[PDB]
Amino acid sequence: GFDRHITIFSPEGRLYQVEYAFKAINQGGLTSVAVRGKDCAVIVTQKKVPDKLLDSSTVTHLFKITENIGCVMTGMTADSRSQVQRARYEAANWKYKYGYEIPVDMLCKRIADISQVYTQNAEMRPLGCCMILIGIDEEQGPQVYKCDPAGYYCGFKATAAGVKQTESTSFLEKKVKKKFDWTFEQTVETAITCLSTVLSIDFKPSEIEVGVVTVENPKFRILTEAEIDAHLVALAERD
Amino acid sequence: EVIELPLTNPELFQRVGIIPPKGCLLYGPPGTGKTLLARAVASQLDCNF
Amino acid sequence: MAAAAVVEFQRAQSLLSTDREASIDILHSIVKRDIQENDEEAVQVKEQSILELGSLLAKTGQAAELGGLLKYVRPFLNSISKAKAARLVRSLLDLFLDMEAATGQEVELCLECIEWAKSEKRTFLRQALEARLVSLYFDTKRYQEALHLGSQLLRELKKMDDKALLVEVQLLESKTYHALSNLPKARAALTSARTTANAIYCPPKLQATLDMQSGIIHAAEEKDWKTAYSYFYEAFEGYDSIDSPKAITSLKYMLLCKIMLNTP
Amino acid sequence: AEVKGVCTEAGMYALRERRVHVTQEDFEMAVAKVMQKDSEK
Amino acid sequence: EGTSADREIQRTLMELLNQMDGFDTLHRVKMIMATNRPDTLDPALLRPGRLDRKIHIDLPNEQARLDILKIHAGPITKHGEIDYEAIVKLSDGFNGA
Amino acid sequence: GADREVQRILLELLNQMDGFDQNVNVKVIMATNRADTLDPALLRPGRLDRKIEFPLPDRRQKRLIFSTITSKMNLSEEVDLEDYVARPDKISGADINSICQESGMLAVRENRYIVLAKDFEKAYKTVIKKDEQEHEFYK
Amino acid sequence: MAERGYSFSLTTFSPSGKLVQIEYALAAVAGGAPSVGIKAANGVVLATEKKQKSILYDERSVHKVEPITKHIGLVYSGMGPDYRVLVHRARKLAQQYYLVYQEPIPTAQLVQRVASVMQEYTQSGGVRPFGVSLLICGWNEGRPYLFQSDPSGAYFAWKATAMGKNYVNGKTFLEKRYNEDLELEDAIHTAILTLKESFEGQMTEDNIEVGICNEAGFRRLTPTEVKDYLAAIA
Amino acid sequence: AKEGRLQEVIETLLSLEKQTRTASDMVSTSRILVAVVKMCYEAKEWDLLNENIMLLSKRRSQLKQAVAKMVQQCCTYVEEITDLPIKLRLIDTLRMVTEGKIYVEIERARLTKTLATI
Repeated sequence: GFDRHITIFSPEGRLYQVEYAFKAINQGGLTSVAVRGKDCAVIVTQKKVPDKLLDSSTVTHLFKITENIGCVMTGMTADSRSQVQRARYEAANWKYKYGYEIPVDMLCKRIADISQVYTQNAEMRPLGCCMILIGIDEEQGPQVYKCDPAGYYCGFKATAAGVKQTESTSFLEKKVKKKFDWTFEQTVETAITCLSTVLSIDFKPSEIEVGVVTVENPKFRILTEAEIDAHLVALAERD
Repeated sequence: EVIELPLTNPELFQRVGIIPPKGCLLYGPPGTGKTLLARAVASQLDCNF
Repeated sequence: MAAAAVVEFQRAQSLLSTDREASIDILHSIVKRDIQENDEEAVQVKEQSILELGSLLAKTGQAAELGGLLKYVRPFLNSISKAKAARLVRSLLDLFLDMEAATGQEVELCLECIEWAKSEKRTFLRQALEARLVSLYFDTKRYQEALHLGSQLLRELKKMDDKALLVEVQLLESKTYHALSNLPKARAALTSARTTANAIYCPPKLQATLDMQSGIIHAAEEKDWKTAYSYFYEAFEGYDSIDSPKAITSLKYMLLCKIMLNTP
Repeated sequence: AEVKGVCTEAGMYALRERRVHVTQEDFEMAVAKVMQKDSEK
Repeated sequence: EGTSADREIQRTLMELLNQMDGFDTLHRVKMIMATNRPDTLDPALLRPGRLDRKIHIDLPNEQARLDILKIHAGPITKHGEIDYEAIVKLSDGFNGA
Repeated sequence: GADREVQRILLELLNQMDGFDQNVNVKVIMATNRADTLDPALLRPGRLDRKIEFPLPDRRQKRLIFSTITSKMNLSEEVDLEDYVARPDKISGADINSICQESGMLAVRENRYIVLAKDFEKAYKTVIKKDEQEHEFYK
Repeated sequence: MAERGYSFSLTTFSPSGKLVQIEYALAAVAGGAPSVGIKAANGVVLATEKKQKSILYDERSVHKVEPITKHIGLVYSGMGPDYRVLVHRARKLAQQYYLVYQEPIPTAQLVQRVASVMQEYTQSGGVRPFGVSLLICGWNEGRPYLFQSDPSGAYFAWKATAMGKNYVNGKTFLEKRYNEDLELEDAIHTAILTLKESFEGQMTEDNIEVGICNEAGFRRLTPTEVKDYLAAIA
Repeated sequence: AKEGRLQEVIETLLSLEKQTRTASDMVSTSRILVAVVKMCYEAKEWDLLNENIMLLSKRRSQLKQAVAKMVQQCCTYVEEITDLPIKLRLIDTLRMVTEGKIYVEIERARLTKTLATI
């Protein structure tokens, strides 16, 4: 309608501008995937650089939001980094005020409301990012929640990120019939496998970045090379 | 696989009883060069263009 | 017997197939076992008992037994939720009528059932039981008894929920007419049926039955065998697809029309 | 206009049956077919 | 809905469909089409029995890319030492041409 | 662009209709693919009255089609016919026809003389695809 | 800026005398998954459809019925994020006002507050109104119940209504079938039938969400409970 | 068995099937495939063998043609004596005799022919 300096209700049913955030949300070639088990919840990402005049020991796209909660971000870098800072303050405050731990879900819902207002303003745009929340609750067990910046968030059995999401979805469904039959590590292995098929890259020790959440620990940790190579070796043996 | 195989045997298709292809389309950015991709193909198939 | 509902249930399922009727039956006494006034546990064991009893039921002719059980579980089920009460009662009844049974006996159970359904106040459930009656009554040859109930019923269905039933009330009605043997009324009843029927997609069988009755009028009373054969074919097709015994009778008619035309 | 249709349909059932003259059952049946078109929105 | 030059567009299109609609069968006859942007396809082409298969461009993987660079470099003159992989890295979003 | 060259052609069709069809023995049938720009008096009765348009298929109709083609691929108890019916969302007749021809083509390449569930799902997607994340209704 | 922007509204009087943005919201409403409401007089039934579109989901996570209060409940058709937000502000207002007093909430007053928030946004610019339509469902004593609230800012009483896709067609079905005395169990049977008729993609015990207001106000049905009714009449 | 499922045969089976692949045809050569199959037969008796042949069939192990030759010979050897009623079980278990994929092949046709004779 007039997108030109305002955003209104349209017969379009969506907004050209909301679609455009959905469309370009990555300007590189990273792709991500996340799976949920009852043994773990794992997010698998990449490490890539253009040159080596750059460091890679501070470059990351996995954020530790707090001890229990972990957050991987798919979005424009400027927008991803801002949102984290805002979240960090809101969580901390929720801890102070209530005296009890902030639920993962609770954060996703709160953040969602902040997104929504910006959708009402024609004097300000919403931040462009999809936020995947992962965590280990003691109140339903581990929890995996994805947000999108429409104000939409929902919890899923597993999800994938990057521009090839639908392709990753097809593998996922096949897998998702049986996934409670995977033990700890074997979760991890399958998780590597579905990103390697889509992306069509048999990984290398410095190209991959597995993050795992572990049940019976309030740890979110990015895995050491020895463990990461042990898996990678493990799929060779079945080839 | 689409083009070449029908030329070699219709017989293999025939036992099953299935209609084989007539036409094929290549679309997209002509980053290959549109004509180049095709021309390279013509060579391989070695037929009456 | 066993010390648990779970172990006993599993063992029972195999007994009918392996040994004989008598062994599965002894285990079914979970019905007169572990009874309460709370009825949290007692309803759970009844759900299992309905299925086991059906498996048994055709061979044994335990129609009489079933009758004692049907009454007997009733105040128990009411207790936990009305919806389950409504469900166990309806479900059992369907099982019952499938088998070879006495009509008189059945009709008493359905009759008490109507009263049960008023008590809570259901025209949804009550309407359905009233339908079942028209079908039981016609066979017994209480044709007269069928006509009145059907007239009352046609008005109720029209105004209220569920649109599909209406066609059946119309189908049963023409059957009533056919036996009385006044031909125009029956021809007219079926036409009404065709009208309602066209609006939404209906199975081959429903439609096919109408066409047998259109056929009954044509061959046996207007002697236009050419036309009657055309009705019988369609009817013949509808029955074939879902598998019915009706097909053999339609097959007889399709042969007969050719003989009448005088073509071997 | 849609009355005209009722008459055109009525003829089709009778023809199909190979009858010489059209009766009340058919005429009604036609009305019925046109009445269903009116029922839908 | 012109017939300016537009009548010719209709003339040709109609012919393409007429061959398919016929009693002709492309008995051993093969068809290859090239299109720059696909959006003007007919509703009869989606069904096979004219354009069966529609294949896309695919953007090379880095291993393909290495190969392509390698076959190019090979006829022409050079020194004695070229780190092929480094160039593979800088490069993305290209086809063999 | 023009309306004259075509005019004499059009008049003649009207003349012919009028010349005959009182000792009917020849039928006239029309096909169109752009029936958004017919003539008003191409439709004036006494020249055309029935207009039959193409429809969406019924569940039962899809099945028939499927039953005929499978006979050729050679059945198995591995495959179930039913799933093929269940999977669609009731799309047009062209599409249902379209897939059945395609499934056979995949199968020969895979070198089989029987039938497998997987190729129907690949074949199913090939026709179906376009899907993207949309909807703000409840997305 | 931080106080600059558009002081007047996007919506504007037309020589039509219609309100453009308002017109669009009836469309916004239109897109909604199928909704109905039946008032069982002694009870109330509200029902809707959960569409489903990704097999990947958890639990029965977010709802589309949320309790404002222990006596009134909302369900809707229109945009989901708007719904969550709408519920939060109201929910805050309902508790604060009716804990000053110890009296329990009157129905009309909630409607008056929701409509005002909707209306202020029509009055002011920068922000756009919400594009949801609500069914305010409650129970209390012998009072009338079942009310509808528009994105327009208008309210009406009803005995029965329907929302979502093909709203006009469903309502016409509804109009004919729904008459006289009925039962709380009976009203549920009908609502499922009316929703099925609007569209069935399928119905399971997780495509349906039914809630009632009857004994002591709002009560949430178990998944098994509804399933018993599906068998009770499919 | 002594050296059948605990030494030469088994160890050699695992290393080859990795070398061969089930996702490729020939990368090894047929000679090793045939040799393993003829040796496994010699290695063990009738009761052990039937379980083993079925396992092998799980994996592709070269050409359609290569496998078919190996299965055919084994059928030929089992065709004798009391060994004949157990054979009925084996041939039925494997599908490539009550099934075709490439069935312009003479070896498959023969093995069916034999089943009819039984």
